Amino acid sequence: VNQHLCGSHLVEALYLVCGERGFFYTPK
Amino acid sequence: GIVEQCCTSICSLYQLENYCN
Ligand SMILES: [Zn+2]
Repeated sequence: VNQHLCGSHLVEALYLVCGERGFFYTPK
Repeated sequence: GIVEQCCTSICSLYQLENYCN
């Protein structure tokens, strides 16, 4: 349930998946 | 909702694409 540790992974996954389209990361 | 949706349960690359620009 450590969202901060989870978020670190999420951002790396989005980097790979989104590639050149990029993304907005909002910790809502 | 990405934190809610993908931290408790595993998200596929298919689900993750919904969050791209
Ligand atoms: Zn980790």
